[PDB]
Amino acid sequence: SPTLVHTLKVGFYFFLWYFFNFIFNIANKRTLNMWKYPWVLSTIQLGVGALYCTFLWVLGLRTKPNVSKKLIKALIWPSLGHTLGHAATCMSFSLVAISFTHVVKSAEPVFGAVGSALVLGEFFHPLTYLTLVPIVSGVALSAATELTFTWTGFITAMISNVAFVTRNITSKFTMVDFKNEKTLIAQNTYALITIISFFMELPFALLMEGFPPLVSAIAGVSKAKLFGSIMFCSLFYHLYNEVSYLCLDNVSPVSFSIGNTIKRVIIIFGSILVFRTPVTRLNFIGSTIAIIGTMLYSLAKAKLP
Amino acid sequence: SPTLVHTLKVGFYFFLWYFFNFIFNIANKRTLNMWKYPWVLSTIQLGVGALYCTFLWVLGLRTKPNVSKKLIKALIWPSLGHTLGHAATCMSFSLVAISFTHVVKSAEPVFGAVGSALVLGEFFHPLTYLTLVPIVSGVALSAATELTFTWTGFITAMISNVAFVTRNITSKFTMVDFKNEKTLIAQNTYALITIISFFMELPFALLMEGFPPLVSAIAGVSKAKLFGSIMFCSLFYHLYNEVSYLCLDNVSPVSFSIGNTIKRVIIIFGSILVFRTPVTRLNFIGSTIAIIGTMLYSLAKAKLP
Ligand SMILES: CCCCCCCC/C=C\CCCCCCCC(=O)OC[C@H](O)CO
Ligand SMILES: CCCCCCCC/C=C\CCCCCCCC(=O)OC[C@H](O)CO
Repeated sequence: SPTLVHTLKVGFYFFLWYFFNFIFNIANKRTLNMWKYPWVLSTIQLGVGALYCTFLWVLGLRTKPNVSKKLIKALIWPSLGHTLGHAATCMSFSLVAISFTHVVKSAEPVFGAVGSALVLGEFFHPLTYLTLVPIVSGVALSAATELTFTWTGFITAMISNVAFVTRNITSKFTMVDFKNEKTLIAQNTYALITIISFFMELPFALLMEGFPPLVSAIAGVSKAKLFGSIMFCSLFYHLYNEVSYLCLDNVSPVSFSIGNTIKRVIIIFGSILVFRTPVTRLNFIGSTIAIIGTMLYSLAKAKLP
Repeated sequence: SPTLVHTLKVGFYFFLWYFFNFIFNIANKRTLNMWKYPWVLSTIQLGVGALYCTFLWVLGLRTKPNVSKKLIKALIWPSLGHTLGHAATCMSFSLVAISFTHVVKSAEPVFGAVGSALVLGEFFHPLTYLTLVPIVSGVALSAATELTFTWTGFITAMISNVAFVTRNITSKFTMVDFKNEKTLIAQNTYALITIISFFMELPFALLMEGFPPLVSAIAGVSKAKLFGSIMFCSLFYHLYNEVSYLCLDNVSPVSFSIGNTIKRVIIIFGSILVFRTPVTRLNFIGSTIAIIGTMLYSLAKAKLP
């Protein structure tokens, strides 16, 4: 029984991750619909999370990390990957239906397995190449039938697969190396990442968008409602990422990506219902085949030498 | 020397393979321009090779093979792969510029390594997945900028990668298992394949297209000139494939496919010049990156366990 309640405790982290992430995705897309500034919005989301984390430390509500030069050095690559994936995915969100962005990002486990096997010196059974056929075909069919398709929206989402996988792998290194450091709990690892990532993205966001005026592109929406929407999705952006690092603490980076693909089925189903996204038969079939393929790919990589 | 004279003789076979195949590709596309019946034309090409081989046997110009029940059984899957790839590529030739057909088929060595590793039980180094990025990106960019792109022309060419790789691997097994059968020289192996393949394709060609009228769609071409064009490309279709089986007899199925990609660079350059194919900057760049990635894939696969 205790082993089962532990898995139920870990599974509950996954639920919270999915639950916060769905609330975030809906509110984030609604923010972008009336305030199309992906660079500044994504930077604000990191800043809100950075501020939230410092207050927890200041108030003594969260253990303060034993910060060292060795730890900051070991978090640069996790923060580089987080910043790039965050800015790329927000750009994708701003250009296409977010259901499509998540279809592209559903192939994350393949990038995760390749990067992890590269680092671990593992080899791939040839049958994993066979499972690439439905993955590549499914994404290609999904993109070719996606009504909101743009090349930049597709490529930024694909780039985020690479950035987040490096983040997850390098973050997993650090969490294992500092496993004895009782103060570096999972939330503190992500807390330091969102602080570093904020200053990493801030100069770029100011360069390409400056200071956008707080004006809704949807007529009739007050500035108070727009500001509230920015803060709301910024809060849940941080909460889902923070809880996800508890999940990352408990699984391998590849299992974390498999957990992300399961998350994305939920986000895709939820977002197309909330936004009444038009979906043709071929688009349904392409996206479903792509996601079946990445699961079969993970199944093949796991069950073969 | 004795190994060197052999590699020079083999190198001369590769030259005839490339030379005959270029003459074939030009004439074949000119015939399809006048007479757009890929099923019947591809079936005729197998039959002319069948007839050419039987005349060599009847006139005592080539040793007759001792055909046995076991040999025929061993040549069914080679003939299935040959028939399918032949009909698929000819269909592709008739729908798009043949330079684009060969760009898609330039990824053949990837299909070759996978199928070869599937049978041999080898595993793939993680770096080979990284080389897939320029391959997928280059083929996608090429397809997205190809003036003559059709989905059918792209898919039939991609399917031919699977069929021909199946043909090469199963043919290589047959040639190895029957190496001690002195009458089964490389040309006799392909001769039997083109006979079986002809009768495999013949019923489908009649069902698909019936008996096409021998009338040129291009003005000023008599029936005799159209007939002569059909025989001409049929002769060099057989000559390039027959000489290619001497190459296959002396190299691995993967090395054969790598030799095919080198051939396709020559065919692409020559066909765009002969046909004055419009090629934009992005299209040349995509096609070059796709073929560069295939050679990098082959390098990573060969240079890493
Ligand atoms: C293992 C990881 C797999 C992930 C890799 C998946 C493979 C994606 C390949 C090609 C998609 C890009 C081609 C896009 C398909 C056609 C869509 C399109 O370009 O449509 C025209 C557009 O509407 C006009 O702007
Ligand atoms: C080993 C790897 C083998 C190579 C794997 C290659 C994967 C390429 C993926 C998709 C190509 C097709 C998608 C791009 C098609 C966009 C062009 C397009 O659809 O344009 C509309 C057309 O003009 C009107 O029919």
